[PDB]
Amino acid sequence: QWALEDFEIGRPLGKGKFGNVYLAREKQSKFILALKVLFKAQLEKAGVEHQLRREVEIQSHLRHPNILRLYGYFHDATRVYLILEYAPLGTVYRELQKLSKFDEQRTATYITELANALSYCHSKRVIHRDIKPENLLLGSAGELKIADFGWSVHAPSSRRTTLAGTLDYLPPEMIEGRMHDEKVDLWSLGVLCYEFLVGKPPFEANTYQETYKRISRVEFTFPDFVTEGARDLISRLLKHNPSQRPMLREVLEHPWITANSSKPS
Ligand SMILES: Nc1ncnc2c1ncn2[C@@H]1O[C@H](COP(=O)(O)OP(=O)(O)O)[C@@H](O)[C@H]1O
Ligand SMILES: CCc1ccc(OCC(=O)N2CCCCC2)cc1
Ligand SMILES: [Mg+2]
Ligand SMILES: [Mg+2]
Repeated sequence: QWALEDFEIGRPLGKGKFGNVYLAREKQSKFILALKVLFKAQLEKAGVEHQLRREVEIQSHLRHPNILRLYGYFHDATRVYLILEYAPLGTVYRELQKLSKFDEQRTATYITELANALSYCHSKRVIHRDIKPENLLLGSAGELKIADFGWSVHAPSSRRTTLAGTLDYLPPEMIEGRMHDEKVDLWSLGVLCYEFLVGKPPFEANTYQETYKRISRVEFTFPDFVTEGARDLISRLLKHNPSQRPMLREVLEHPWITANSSKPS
């Protein structure tokens, strides 16, 4: 069906481990979209074909305003191309680098949008497992969209692939290679809420080996400016024992989220 010849390619939108992502326009319709380019030698080398397949199958069948659409894919003997919805206001990561920290109202609205999207995923027993600022994109009204389903799965699960880069968003069960379920996305939602308010994630350290210790002990503290209601929410989410983390309905109905968020359930 689609091939490269059908698109005019434009400026680079970003880079990941594998993905080189470009703005593009479809020639006959003039439809503007994002083309995510993957090199086949590099997918074969890392042995992550099953991850690409999961990304395509899970993301193309989900439909939610706070989840990024995938429309299709094609392939050309050196490259695989994923046809994505274009997010014009860029990443939450870039926005945090611009502002240093978010205020309480911005933070609670993003958390509501995230918990809405995750509640929808979990209702299909899809776990994302890689929630972090560079995988959250922003639509034309500034609304948050989860993207990058390459690590996503059905629960319950173990981890059969090597963690590559940062431990900062992963919970204890996951870094210790244990078994895990839906509740890992709850833990990453705690880490995000802290990083939005403070400017850095709560277990950040200078080495892999020390980050690993801080996470497995849940060693975090709060700066004076973080309010009592923020603290309460974050402290309920960052629990070592996954079963004690709240359900997402409890997150969306937490008093501090209802006082501060400018969007609903
Ligand atoms: N649909 C898109 N619209 C705008 N920018 C995007 C989009 N998808 C990816 N990007 C940019 O490209 C980066 C890498 O995309 P990603 O899908 O997260 O690749 P990887 O799987 O390699 O992490 C993102 O962090 C963001 O900067
Ligand atoms: C090749 C470029 C391309 C573009 C679009 C597409 O589907 C578009 C589509 O379903 N909607 C439906 C929701 C609103 C508009 C987008 C498939 C391929
Ligand atoms: Mg990514
Ligand atoms: Mg990926």
